[PDB]
Amino acid sequence: ARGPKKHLKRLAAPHHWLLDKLSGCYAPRPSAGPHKLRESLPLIVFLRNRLKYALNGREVKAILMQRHVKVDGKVRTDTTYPAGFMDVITLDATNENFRLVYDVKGRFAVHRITDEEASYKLGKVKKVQLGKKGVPYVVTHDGRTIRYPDPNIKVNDTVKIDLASGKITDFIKFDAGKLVYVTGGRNLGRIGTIVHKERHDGGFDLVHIKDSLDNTFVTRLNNVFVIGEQGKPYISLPKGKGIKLSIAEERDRRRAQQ
Amino acid sequence: PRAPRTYSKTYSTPKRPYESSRLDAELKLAGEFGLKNKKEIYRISFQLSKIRRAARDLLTRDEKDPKRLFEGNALIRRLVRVGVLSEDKKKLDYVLALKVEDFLERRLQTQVYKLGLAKSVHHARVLITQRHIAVGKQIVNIPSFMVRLDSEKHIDFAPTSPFGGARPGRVARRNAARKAEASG
RNA sequence: UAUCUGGUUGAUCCUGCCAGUAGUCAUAUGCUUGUCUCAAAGAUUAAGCCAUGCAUGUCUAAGUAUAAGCAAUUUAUACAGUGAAACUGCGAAUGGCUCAUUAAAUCAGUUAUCGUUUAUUUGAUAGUUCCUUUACUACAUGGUAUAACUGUGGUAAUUCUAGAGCUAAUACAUGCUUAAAAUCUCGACCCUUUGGAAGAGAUGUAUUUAUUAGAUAAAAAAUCAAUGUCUUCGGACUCUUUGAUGAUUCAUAAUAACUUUUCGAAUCGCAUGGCCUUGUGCUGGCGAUGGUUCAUUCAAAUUUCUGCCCUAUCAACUUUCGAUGGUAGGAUAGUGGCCUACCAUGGUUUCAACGGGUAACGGGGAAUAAGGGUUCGAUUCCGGAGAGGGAGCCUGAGAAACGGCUACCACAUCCAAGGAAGGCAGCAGGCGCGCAAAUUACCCAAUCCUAAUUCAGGGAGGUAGUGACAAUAAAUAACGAUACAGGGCCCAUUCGGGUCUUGUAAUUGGAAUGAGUACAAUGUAAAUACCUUAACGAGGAACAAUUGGAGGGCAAGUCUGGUGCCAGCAGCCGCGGUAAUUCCAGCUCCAAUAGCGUAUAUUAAAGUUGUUGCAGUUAAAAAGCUCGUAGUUGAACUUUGGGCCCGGUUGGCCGGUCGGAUUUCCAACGGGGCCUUUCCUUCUGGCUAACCUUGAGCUUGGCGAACCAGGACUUUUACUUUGAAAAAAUUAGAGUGUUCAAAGCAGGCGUAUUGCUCGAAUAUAUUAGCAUGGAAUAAUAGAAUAGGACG
RNA sequence: ACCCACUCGGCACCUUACGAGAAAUCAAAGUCUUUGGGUUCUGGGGGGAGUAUGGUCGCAAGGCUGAAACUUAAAGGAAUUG
RNA sequence: CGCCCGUCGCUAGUACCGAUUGAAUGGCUUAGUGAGGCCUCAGGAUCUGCUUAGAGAAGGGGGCAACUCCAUCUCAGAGCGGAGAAUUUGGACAAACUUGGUCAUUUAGAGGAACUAAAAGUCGUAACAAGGUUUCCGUAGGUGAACCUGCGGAAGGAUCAUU
RNA sequence: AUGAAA
RNA sequence: AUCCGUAACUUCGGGAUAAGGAUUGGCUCUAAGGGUCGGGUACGAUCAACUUAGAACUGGUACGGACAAGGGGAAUCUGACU
Repeated sequence: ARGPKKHLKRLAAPHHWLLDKLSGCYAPRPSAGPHKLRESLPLIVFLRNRLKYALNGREVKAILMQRHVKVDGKVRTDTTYPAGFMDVITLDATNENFRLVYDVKGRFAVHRITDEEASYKLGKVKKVQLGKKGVPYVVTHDGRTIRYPDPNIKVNDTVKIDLASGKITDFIKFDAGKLVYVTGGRNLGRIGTIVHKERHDGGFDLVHIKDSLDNTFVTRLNNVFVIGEQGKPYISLPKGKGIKLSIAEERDRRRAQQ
Repeated sequence: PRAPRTYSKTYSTPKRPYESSRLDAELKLAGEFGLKNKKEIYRISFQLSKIRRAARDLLTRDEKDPKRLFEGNALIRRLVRVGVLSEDKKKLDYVLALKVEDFLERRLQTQVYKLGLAKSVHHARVLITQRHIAVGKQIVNIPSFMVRLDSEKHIDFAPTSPFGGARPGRVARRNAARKAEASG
């Protein structure tokens, strides 16, 4: 329509934000950023509909403007900034550090963690290229573009970063038999320990993946997210660890935790 | 632009209107359970028909069909929680068989009459709508309740109305003022 | 919840239709209407015309402020506080409204950009700017207005504007200031000739062109054009380095130039910090702004396969002057007939082209159903189109903008007649159109958006009003005793009681709150409403429930009066011609109930559209008969067989758990593998594998896929299985006490001070597209005057 | 040329009624609600109407294709008794 | 004494033909005129930088007397340039209008010929029985009307039957 | 040869 | 004159130059279209004609420049025609 969009209704906003179909017929549009539109969590929906630390966007703007908040080691004083996958946020108040990861129910969880677990993150390499003047570089899944990494670091690998700079703490390559995390599809939030893969040269590299209950499935190689090696995750993981039990098994779980 | 509020009925009219058998049976039911509306009767029959369709198209399925297991167990759970069904009949065939009479006796008005706070189901109706009642610690003025049996244990008259004390009555104060004026 | 009924006959069976019947977020209307909650609403006829008034403006600490504006700096002599107007920068291309257009077009799924732009954000990113490069030039920094304002003013009118005088910049036009090496040229000079050379210009970024590199199946030999490395000048010759890609003239690097010359900070707020070579020397922080390139993100435009309603009373269509292709060029941001020059003459078609029509925008979806299905879908979400019809274009990253300009066309307004300004299919509202459709209201409190920005604005939006469109709940009345009539039981002492019945009642009494009034608080931006509860508020005359109908289908009068085939009723049948069970009234009675009917459209019914699943002798219907193209359909056969093992599911002993779970399990059930003439691609490899490899009972060495890169033959499909993916809302459905319910997605639990805590599942997702195990079924070419395979 | 028996193909026939059909009736008018061998053509209540128009063929007569408006609850088939 | 056909006559409706070179509406459109912007050839009001440019003669510095050095208000004059509107050639884009053609959608109409409907209209009595000439099909002719006649065909015939 | 309407 | 387009009606032959529109000069060029002679037991040389098409440049948009040289359409009556 004659130019960029600026508005966003509810019911075009994604499902997993869990925004309610009442309460005004307009929704918070994620302004552009280092993450996409849909696999992103605005800070407004975060603060206003995950913690209830505020009730209204006016209050949230007060918060963002008084700068209790900071992402990537930076204040990021916008009410609708994309808090994407894996991302880190640090709050002086309560001295908390929340991390933005997924749950198996297909939602952005709220992973309470410490300042060092915030001070490092994870990032999937999106691609690698050679910039001008012969500077090899790569770019991640969070719009971060980084220069002079190891040549051993290639595509589909994952990096662990300092968060005071965009430099590397370490890296993990992609190969058969490594612990991963899923981003896309019915498997949103699974953790399923690569068992093998398949090429289909021409499009849609596919991967057969199963979690420790033997339970297997198949996913796209650009929807997966490698988090390190089998056993140790490089971070702390949320309730469930990407399992997707049955409706009845979860019913029994909660009925035990009545 | 505001997404429109869903609405959907809770009843269904008779396919064929004038069947004397149908009319007399449902009149018996209305005149015993203290009802005003074939609307209400159709409504309860419609709920029963929905659950019965579910029962049919579930027992169509094999055993250990996890859909059958989950949904049938939840159906059992709500039926025992509401009390139309027993605490020992979970085999789904009693569910095929259950009755509008069962629903009606689990309603509040005739329950009130059985408990004896009415002297007539119609007396229960007028007491309900005049708020001389509360099933828990909050007043209710609706006959159609489908009690959950915790209410049954917790029944009492309205605390904030006579027959549970706390006030003599509107016309009670009226009569008292009348006799005060007479003595004056 | 896979249902039928009445009606052609004197009657019967049938076809066959009609009517009845049920429903509709399908509309209109009628009669009526007390309440709580939610809420649609000028689409249909006119995308018809529109008065009036709003609907997009906008600043911080931080671009420019002497407002001859206002407080006071007194920490500040330049201000340094605030601050209209104005310059500037952003945005005004989103929203919102309607559905006129449009029938391979949009659109939906599905691909690509190895064929492109992309403000903004976000991550990274400008030692190279003195150009006779030595005076050609401030870099503790350079030049120019101009607005606002002062005032002169001019028109009847305009967001009309001139004239003269100021002044500012992140507005304009300009502008130097930091390394080191390294090759080319020259080339002084020596001159050598094996040939050695000081000194000088260049090189950042960006554009344009040309060129090179950007890789790499395998091992040795003969030399030299001249040995080239260093020399035993016998020749040892190795050393070599290049990423990604499915795949590129890719990324990227360098030579040689091009540029009318691109970027390389003259910007701004705070805080003021350190060295002394004691100089306003030198260095220093947290920021905002902008800035070249690359990537990213929100986008955008093109694009692959598949798919669209009715029409043959439309069969040929397209190409003059682009139709199909190709070459070269132009344009584009980019490919490309997008356009041109030239050239070949092709391209689509009964597998329905082309043309016409459409009360056609499409889809997500809605009603309705056993299945199959039929119908609708402007209409809250997605994509498209439009701003009265058309055309054009400026600004801009982004428009073919219309709440922006230019014109024409039809409309229409103000004129102090010279001229001037507009396009409600935005919110309200009005005219007209009609069967058919709300207030010229309040608020930004929320949901969001926008700006310089927390602070302002927003008829987007929320709120309230009209509102019987549709949905949820549910009042209008009840209870004791007193005159009758019962049913069991006891007495069976008669027909006495009847204890108790359950009703019948010109019986009577209470208590009993609601509707409406509320004082109030609460509600909400303020409210008005809901809930709360005071105070006031019933015995029916009270506070008064209607709408249809009583012959049938179809439940409900053999009641009264009136009427007399008249008046009138009735969907169908039929009633009425002086005893009307139908008409008009009274009474009574049944149906549904704050709703009920009526008219029209549509689904079920309807196996009266029939793929499932119709009929064709006579009920309508077999072409007069034959040939025949496309089309649909088309005989049988080519691998069976057995053995051998293997391990999974189901039970089945033992339950060795007190109705859970295990073993040898006999058996079945489907699955994997070997052989039976059954190669069921092999060459290079490394794993050499499973290793014949065995060291004394755990040792040193088997045949490449079981990991993988490739070379390789991979004749074609349909089919079928599985998976990724298919935007939400919706639908079905989990849980959930909105007081139930429709709803919604919340809620629940505390030691109620620290607080704790499950949730917001799951399913469905057609064809088509990708991968996908199979190889039955259907065809499908194969080597026959063998250009035949292994060779 | 006859007779007998058999055979393939033809015009048909007698009887049954398993089967079918609404019935008459039928060796297919069967093997169809226990609904599917293959294909073509036609009908969707009665009339209007095989009318009107437009094409098209024919010298013409006329033919092939071929609606609608409007109207209507019946027309019609087969059998029974009268 | 059943049912029933058609003409003719009255009343009402619906559609058809129809002179009218009929009328409108909309779309496509040859040709012609062709605005308006945009691009390109020029244009040149206007403003404006540089380069000199000589002098009417002030000021001071120096032969201190004519005379000499530079600045100066001045004005031509000259080029060296920058931007530059009005206007302007040509081009592609192309609204609107005129005129025809054409495609569909509605529509007026003297009159004519039909159809349908309508409690009791006239003329006959064609049909149903052998319907009183067995009926019907096609074709041709005829006449007030149903209808008759000829040629061939059928049984839905009044016959399933002559060894 | 015909035989009114319900 | 060239190009474009062309109704009803029809005896299917016509109507039809239907109607109705556009263009046309000069100068400089370009393309094609021919005749005859030529090869050891694809092609060259050489000669002269008019046509048709197209493109630049030009002009006080003029140009079949004088002469020459159809007005048409829809219908009636009537005779068929020459």
